[PDB]
Amino acid sequence: NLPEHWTDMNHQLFCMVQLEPGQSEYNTIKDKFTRTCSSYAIEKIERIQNAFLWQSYQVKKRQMDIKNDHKNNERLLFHGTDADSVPYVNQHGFNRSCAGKNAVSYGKGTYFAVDASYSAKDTYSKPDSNGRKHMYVVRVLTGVFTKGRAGLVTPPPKNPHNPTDLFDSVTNNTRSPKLFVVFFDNQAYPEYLITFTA
Amino acid sequence: NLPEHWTDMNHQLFCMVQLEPGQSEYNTIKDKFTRTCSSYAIEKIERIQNAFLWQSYQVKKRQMDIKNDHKNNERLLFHGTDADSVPYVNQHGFNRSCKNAVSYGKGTYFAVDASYSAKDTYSKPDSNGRKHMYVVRVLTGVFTKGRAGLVTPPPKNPHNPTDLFDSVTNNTRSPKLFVVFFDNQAYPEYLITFTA
Ligand SMILES: O=c1[nH][nH]c(=O)c2cc(OCc3cccc(Cl)c3)ccc12
Repeated sequence: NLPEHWTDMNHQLFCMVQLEPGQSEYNTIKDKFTRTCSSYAIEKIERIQNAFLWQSYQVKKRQMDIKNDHKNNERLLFHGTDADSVPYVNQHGFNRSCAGKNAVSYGKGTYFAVDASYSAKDTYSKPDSNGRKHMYVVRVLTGVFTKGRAGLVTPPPKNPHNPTDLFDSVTNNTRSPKLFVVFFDNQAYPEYLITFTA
Repeated sequence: NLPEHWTDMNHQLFCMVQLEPGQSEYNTIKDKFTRTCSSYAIEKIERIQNAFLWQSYQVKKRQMDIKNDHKNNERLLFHGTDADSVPYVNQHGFNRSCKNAVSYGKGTYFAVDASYSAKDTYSKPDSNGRKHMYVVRVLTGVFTKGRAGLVTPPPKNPHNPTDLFDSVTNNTRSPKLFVVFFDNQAYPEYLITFTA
C-alpha cells in the first residue's frame, strides 16, 4: 500500500528523500510556501517516507471517508517547529501531549496553519544555532469542523444529546479558516520538511 | 477483516453484544474476573464490536510484531471507569487527555488484576450501585519501569532517542499495572457490569 512515487527503501521502514528544484513536486511546495513567505529562502525540501505513520494515517482517512457524506476530509497545511522536535516528528509524527499552548488557544491539540507565514513565526519555527528554520507540510484530516474553545481536549460533539459523535477538528473561524487543531494520533501525516533561512 | 467470534452487525460498524451466560466466551471472561473478584456480583458481560477501533488497533499490532520481531506484544488487562465515560470508551477507546494517580507517566493505566480496577476510585459505583470494568487487549510490547512526568515511554538506548519502549510498568519483574501513551494501543474487548 506504500505510494509508487516513493523511492524503493530496500526493505527499510523510514527514509528522508531530498527533492530537486525544477521537479513539479518541489515547485508546488516551494510555490505554496512563497505565496506568504516571499521574504525567506528555502535551503532544501525533503519528502518524509515513514511506512508505519502512512499506514495508520491511511486507515483513519478511509474511516473518515466512510463516516462523512462525500466530504473532502484532507487539507495540506503547515507546522513550524524547533530543531529538537524534528527527529521525533520524522519518526512518530505529531503528539498533542508535546504541543505548546497557542497565543490564541482554540483547544489543547496539535496546531496546523493554512498560510506558511503563520508557521514561519520564530515562536513556532524557532531558528536553530545555524539560523535554520523548520516547517512541515502536512496532510491533515480536518473532516467536518467547528470553531474551537480553549477548554477542549477533544473536538466537541455535533449534538449535545449525543456526546460521542464528534466533529473531526476545530478552527479559529469556519467562514475563513486560518488554523486547524486535531486531538488524535495519526490524524496528520508529515509529508515534507522545509528547511529555510531569513 | 473482523474477528470470527463477533456476531453479524447488519452492515453497521459499532455494536455492544450481551454474552449468553454458560457459553465458552462468557465463561472465559467471567473466570478472568472471578480469579480476584469472586466476592462481586456480575450483572452482565458485553462484547464490544467497534470495527474502526479494531482496524486501527490491529494495524498497531502488526507494526509492533514486525518491529519487535518476537511476538508476545499483547496482554489482556483491566480498566475500571465511571458510568459517564463508558459511551466514550465504547466508541473511541482510551484517551490519555481525559486526575487519578499518574506516578508512572501521563498515559492510560491498565491493571493485571480485576481487583485493582474494581476499586471505587476507578470503577465508581453509579446512583444504582453499578460498577463498570473493561477487559482490554493492550500492546505492552517491550516495557521498562515508568516515572512521574513521562509523556511517552523512555528510549531503549540513550544514543538513539526516537527508538522507544512500547509501554511502562510499576515493576518489570512482577508488573501489576501498565501505562500506554498512544491512541489505538488498547482495544476495549468486553465490558463487565457488576456490583459489590
Ligand atoms: O482501572 C483503572 N482505571 N483508571 C485509572 O486511572 C487507573 C489507574 C491505575 O493505576 C494508578 C496508580 C499509579 C501509581 C501507583 C498505583 Cl498503586 C496506582 C490502575 C487502574 C486504573
